[PDB]
Amino acid sequence: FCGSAMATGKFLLAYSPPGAGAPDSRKNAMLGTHVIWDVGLQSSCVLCVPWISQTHYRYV
Amino acid sequence: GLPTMLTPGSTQFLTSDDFQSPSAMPQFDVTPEMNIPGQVRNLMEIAEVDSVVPINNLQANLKTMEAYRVQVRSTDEMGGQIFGFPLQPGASSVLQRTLLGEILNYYTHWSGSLKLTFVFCGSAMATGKFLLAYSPPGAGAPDSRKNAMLGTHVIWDVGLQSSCVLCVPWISQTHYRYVVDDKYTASGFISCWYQTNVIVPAEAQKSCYIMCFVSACNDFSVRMLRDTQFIKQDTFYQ
Amino acid sequence: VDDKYTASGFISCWYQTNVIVPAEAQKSCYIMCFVSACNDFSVRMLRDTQFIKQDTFYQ
Amino acid sequence: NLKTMEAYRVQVRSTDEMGGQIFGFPLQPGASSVLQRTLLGEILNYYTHWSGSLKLTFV
Amino acid sequence: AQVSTQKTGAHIIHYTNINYYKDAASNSANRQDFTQDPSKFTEPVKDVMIKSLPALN
Amino acid sequence: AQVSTQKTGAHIIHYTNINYYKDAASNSANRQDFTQDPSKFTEPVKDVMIKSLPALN
Amino acid sequence: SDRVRSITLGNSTITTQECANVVVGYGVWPDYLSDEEATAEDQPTQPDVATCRFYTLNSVKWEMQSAGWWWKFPDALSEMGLFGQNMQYHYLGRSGYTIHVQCNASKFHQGCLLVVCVPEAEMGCTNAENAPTYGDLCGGETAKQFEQNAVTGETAVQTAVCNAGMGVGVGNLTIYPHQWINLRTNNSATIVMPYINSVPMDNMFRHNNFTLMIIPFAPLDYVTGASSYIPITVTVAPMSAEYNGLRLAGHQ
Amino acid sequence: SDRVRSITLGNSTITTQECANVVVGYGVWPDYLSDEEATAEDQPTQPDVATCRFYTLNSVKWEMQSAGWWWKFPDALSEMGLFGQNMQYHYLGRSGYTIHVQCNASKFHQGCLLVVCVPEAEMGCTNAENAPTYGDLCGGETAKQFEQNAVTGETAVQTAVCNAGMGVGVGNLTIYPHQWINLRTNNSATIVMPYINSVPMDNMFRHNNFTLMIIPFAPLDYVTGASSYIPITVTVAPMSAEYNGLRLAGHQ
Amino acid sequence: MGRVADTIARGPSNSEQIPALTAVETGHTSQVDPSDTMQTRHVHNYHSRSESSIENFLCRSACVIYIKYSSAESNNLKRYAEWVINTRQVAQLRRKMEMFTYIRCDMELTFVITSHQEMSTATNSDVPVQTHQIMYVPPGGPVPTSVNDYVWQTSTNPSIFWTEGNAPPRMSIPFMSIGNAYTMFYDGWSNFSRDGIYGYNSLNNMGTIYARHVNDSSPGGLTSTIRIYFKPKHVKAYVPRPPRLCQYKKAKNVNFDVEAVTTERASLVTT
Ligand SMILES: CCCOc1ccc2cc(S(=O)(=O)Nc3ccc(C(=O)O)cc3)ccc2c1
Ligand SMILES: CCCOc1ccc2cc(S(=O)(=O)Nc3ccc(C(=O)O)cc3)ccc2c1
Repeated sequence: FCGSAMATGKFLLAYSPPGAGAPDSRKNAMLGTHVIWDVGLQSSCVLCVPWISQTHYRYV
Repeated sequence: GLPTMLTPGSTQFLTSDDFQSPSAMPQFDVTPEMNIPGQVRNLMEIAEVDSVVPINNLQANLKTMEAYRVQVRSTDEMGGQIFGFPLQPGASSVLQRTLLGEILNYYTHWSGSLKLTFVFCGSAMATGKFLLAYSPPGAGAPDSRKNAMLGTHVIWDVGLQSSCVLCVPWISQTHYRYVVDDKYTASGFISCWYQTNVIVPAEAQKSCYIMCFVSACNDFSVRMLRDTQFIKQDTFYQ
Repeated sequence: VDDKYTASGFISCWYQTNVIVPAEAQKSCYIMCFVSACNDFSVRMLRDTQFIKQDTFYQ
Repeated sequence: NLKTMEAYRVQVRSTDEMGGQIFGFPLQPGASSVLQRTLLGEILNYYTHWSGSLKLTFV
Repeated sequence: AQVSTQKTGAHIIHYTNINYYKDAASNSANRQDFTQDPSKFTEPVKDVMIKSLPALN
Repeated sequence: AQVSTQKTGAHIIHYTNINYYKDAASNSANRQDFTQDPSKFTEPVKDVMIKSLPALN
Repeated sequence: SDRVRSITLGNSTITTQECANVVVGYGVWPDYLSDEEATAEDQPTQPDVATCRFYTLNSVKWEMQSAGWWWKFPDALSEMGLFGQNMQYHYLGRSGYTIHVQCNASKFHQGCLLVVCVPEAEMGCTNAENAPTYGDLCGGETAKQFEQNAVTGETAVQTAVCNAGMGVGVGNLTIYPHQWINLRTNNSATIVMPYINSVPMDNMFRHNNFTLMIIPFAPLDYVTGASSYIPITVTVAPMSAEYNGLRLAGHQ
Repeated sequence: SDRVRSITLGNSTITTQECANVVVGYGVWPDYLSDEEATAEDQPTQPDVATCRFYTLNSVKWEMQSAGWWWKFPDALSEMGLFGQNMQYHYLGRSGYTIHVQCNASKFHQGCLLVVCVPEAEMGCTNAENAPTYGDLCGGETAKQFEQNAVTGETAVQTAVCNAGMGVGVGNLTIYPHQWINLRTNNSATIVMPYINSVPMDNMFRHNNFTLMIIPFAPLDYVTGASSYIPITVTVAPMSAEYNGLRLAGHQ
Repeated sequence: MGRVADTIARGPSNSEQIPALTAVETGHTSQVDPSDTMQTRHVHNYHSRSESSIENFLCRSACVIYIKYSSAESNNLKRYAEWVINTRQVAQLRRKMEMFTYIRCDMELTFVITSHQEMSTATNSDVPVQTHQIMYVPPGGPVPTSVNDYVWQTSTNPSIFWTEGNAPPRMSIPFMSIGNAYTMFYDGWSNFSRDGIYGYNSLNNMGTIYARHVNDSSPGGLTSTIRIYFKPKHVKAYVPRPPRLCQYKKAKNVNFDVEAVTTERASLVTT
């Protein structure tokens, strides 16, 4: 977050594994993997998106 | 004398008390005991014995032997539901005048699993398969065979062994249920469907019968004695 | 119960300084108060409460 | 303020003077209008006696 | 027979009770159990808050 | 049970009491305590006054 | 610092950088039912991570004249993921929860909320001859709202914060597991509710174990020229969810 | 943190959440007079908690053109509680003090104060033939005020911060026990003065052991639309107060 | 014992310890004593919380109903009376139990049975001492429809027979909920549909008391009134609730009328 230090927010960072399309609501986005980011002194938050794949590799 | 003080209930006659009282035949010599076969010590020795269940208790069948048998046949389709009744072994029309159900109507509470045995009374050349189902409540009775097999079920295969038990497990929020029908204490539904069909030779009958039995399991108990509603009088018998 | 022999004192709150606040923040604020017993607190002699009453049985 | 949420909050502000008294009430946690319908005060009105210290938290 | 201390002051003092019934619902009420645990209402917090320290560091 | 002497003469003589209650206010009154100390009313003086001597020397 | 926390449940995680501890309601942390307290004799399904994981509910707008909001549980999660699916197919369920409320603001805004989970929050009715209907007790993922003053109706819930919708002092909802969100201190509340009932398991549509109420005790206030939309978001994860009495879907 | 402190004396307690330590003047903490330094042969009364306890004085308004304030001791506590009563009835007294100054502001306000306790702060006079009178040295619980520029009079104190009312550099009042209150840092000063005199005890009306002076070195300043009333409150507790030479009340 | 904490002696302080300051945004409430905010002496304190136990609070007999019946049937009271068992028709006893969500307890039921002479055109009364029956009928038992019917044979139904001029009769009742505690508040419905009865009355099903004169009617008329008293015993209570603020309306609902939090004051500052 590159706002002011008087600005604060909360965001839902989501990853959805495939086979049901992209989430079209915040409701459907939180059924997937997610990190709720809280903006504070720590200016950054990591959404680690896990491998979760049928195959051991994927094509580039 | 010794200082004493009387406390509430000093002269009451409570009918569920046990107190000592002087005998009116002091020093009476009772007859010796002998062993009489079949000593009962508990009413759960009567409730755990099978009893034929009237699952076909329609208006015409009440005073006849039709009550205790449900026809099953060789259908030209799959065949639908054969019977179904709300489980409640003390308040259901089906189950409440059996041995289990009349020992239940002297009590207000019950708990534990019960077992419905079924017997095919066709020919030995007749064979079938049936889906015996129990559905826990909160979604109504199953209206398809699909919905009946989402519940607890035993698929019965008719063979040399003529009977199959659907044991219906306790599965209850409360530790006890009321003998009376109460919507909080709702106990589920029982049903029977054709899984295959009754298939039989030409020279053997297309229709057969099925009976049902009911008894308590070994985890079953009852609590809180009360008068039964099944016996009554308007004046003293003479 | 209030009894003049058993009089228990007075509570008050005063400004010691002032509420000082920027231009872009509100000049008025609120204060709440909470109350609870300490670990040396006890009560004696059960009685009916005067805060609940009825004129006929509820049905 | 009785049937509203104003009951539980006392305004405090940026004054142009020192500012006077904000509130005050006679202590008596079972007979005071202020304190007798709180948890402490309604457990007190089932009893005729009380003793010990109590603690008023402010926020 | 059960012999137990009476409620007595401050700065003989026992009584005798015999139960006369086969049920424990018939027994006189237990009035002398004074166990407490106020901490599950008064301090129901995951991290132990030490009084002398800041609540929120 | 408490076994204690009865009031008896001059020139069997015990009774038995069992308390039946959980309070000591429920107990029968203590009538057999005969302790005395009249000296705090009868002789309440800082200096001990000996009977045979002058009161005021 | 004590202000930073993460809670990870399933494939969800929440972060806070202002929080006022975590309240564990009655000092009891969620767990599965034991064999000595059981009474349902069939094997329980325990879906673990698939049902235990944060579910964000619909947000509510905090206004200066707002009087509060409530959501009943388990009926706010009845359409949420596989938690709501396992409610459909099972007669019994049994779950604890961690309830996490989010409401950030600037340092030029002020207000105070009570966040409280009330076990068995049976509610009154506007008409004294009638019971409140389901549509007025529950909104699902959407909150039902308290009103500042008394309301009228026939099957409407009597809403009026002073009575808390239950006929009791609203200031006395502090013996129930609770935290406050005061905008000058913290931006989040966390309560961890154990399973609390007098039966070991119960049906999840016919009964509401507790109700989360969020009630402004100090109104929202800010100087005009600052943000005028401030949401309150409630994100709640089941914990130790298990179900018995498998049958066909429905609840009628 | 080092910013939070409490001081408990008697039945009073003060809390701070911004403070810049505590100055113990000359590294000596208040104590009762010893038997080897005594000279008054009667038993001393030591009222303990009844006299040793914070007494809040009248507050002064900090303005942008304020030049400072002073209170002389023990004559600012001469009507305060039983401390002031034991001054009435006793020829001698002897006490140390903890002096605590409070002056909070927002983070959009600026200013700096010197808070200094000056032993034996004998003051000059406008007319060079005359002594300043008691009414101009002392206001009791009310402060006397310094002026920005030179004043005139006959028995008036010469007030002009530059001379500090004593004919010395005002910037050199830093070898005396002192703290600063800078509004962007701390909102409180604390000085603990021992008893300092060249006699072991002395009369409490005829002599002033020290004077607390509060002098703006950076004027109060803020943008119009912010709080314009900012008080300075001085709350001061006696410590180890004891008195000798009991007789009838008065001082003449 | 139930003895309370002693006060601990404390001197002057000046430290970075801050017992007074706290955040109430935590659910935690402060643990401060007087020994944290001022001097204090040591007080050895012998006061007890003995009578503030829940087994002393709830363990006093409270009237829950009275019901009347008449030999003559003078004023529409029939020759027997009935009462569906509940604890919610009386304000005082109800409020005490509703400070808890779940209670398991045994009860002790005491009956105070009185009779009075009625106006009649009868002349010459010398009516024998009345005997009365109090019959408890568990759920789903047969019920009286008259004073003479077969149900008063009490073959399995618990029953008391008591004659006037004697000590009030009492019987213990054990804990007997289907659940593992009685439920004072139920936020559910009796149907999975979410219809039907809502509230605690869904789970109420505690049988019915019936009471009659056992004696045949005499030429005048007597009305007897029986007052029923319940005393909790052996109590464990769970989940504290606020005491009621509002007066009750109904014995099967919590419906309430909106009422004031507290009583008036003239201003913020009162003496
Ligand atoms: C004659 C026609 C009927 O008149 C009345 C008049 C006033 C009534 C008041 C009440 S109450 O206060 O809600 N409950 C009581 C409970 C127990 C007792 C007792 O006596 O133990 C007393 C009152 C109930 C019924 C009442 C019938
Ligand atoms: C006045 C002329 C006579 O009227 C009647 C009317 C109704 C009767 C009903 C019955 S019964 O129900 O078969 N048995 C009972 C047994 C015991 C009790 C009791 O009271 O304990 C009650 C009834 C017997 C005789 C009856 C005479």
